[PDB]
Amino acid sequence: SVKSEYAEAAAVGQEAVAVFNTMKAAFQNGDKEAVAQYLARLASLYTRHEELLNRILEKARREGNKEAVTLMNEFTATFQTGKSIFNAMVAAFKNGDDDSFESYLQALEKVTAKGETLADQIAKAL
Ligand SMILES: COc1ccc(-n2nc(C(N)=O)c3c2C(=O)N(c2ccc(N4CCCCC4=O)cc2)CC3)cc1
Repeated sequence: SVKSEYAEAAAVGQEAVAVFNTMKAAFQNGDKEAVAQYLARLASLYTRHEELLNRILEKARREGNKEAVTLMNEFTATFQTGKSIFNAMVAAFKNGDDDSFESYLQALEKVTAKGETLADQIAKAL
C-alpha cells in the first residue's frame, strides 16, 4: 500500500542519512576501511530507495495526488543530483584523493539537507 511502501522508504532514507553521517565522522578520523564499507552500504540503500519511490510515485499518480507527485519529482531530482556527487566521491576514494573526498562530503551534505526538507513535505502530502 502507499502506507507500507512509504514507511519502508522512510526507514531506508533514515538509514542512508545515518550511514552517511557515520561515514563522514569516520573519514575525518582517518578510518578508511570503515569508510569504504559504508560507501558500499550507502550505494545499496540508494538503489533500494529509488525502487521504493518509483512504486510510490505510480500509486500517487494513480490516486490523482498532484501535490505528492510534484514533491516526489523535486525530491528525486534533488536525490539524483546528490547521487551524482556520491559517484564522483566513490571514484575519488578508490583513487586515494582525500582532498577531493572531503569536498564531495560537504557538497553531498548540503544536497542531503534539501532532500530531508522535501522528505518532511512528502510525508504530509501522501
Ligand atoms: C516517497 O518519497 C519519500 C521520500 C523521502 C522519504 N523519507 N522519509 C524520511 C523520514 N520519515 O524521516 C526520510 C526520508 C528520506 O528519504 N530521507 C532522505 C534520504 C536520502 C537523502 N539524500 C541522500 C544523498 C543524496 C541526496 C539526498 O537527498 C536525503 C533524505 C530523509 C529521511 C520517504 C519517502
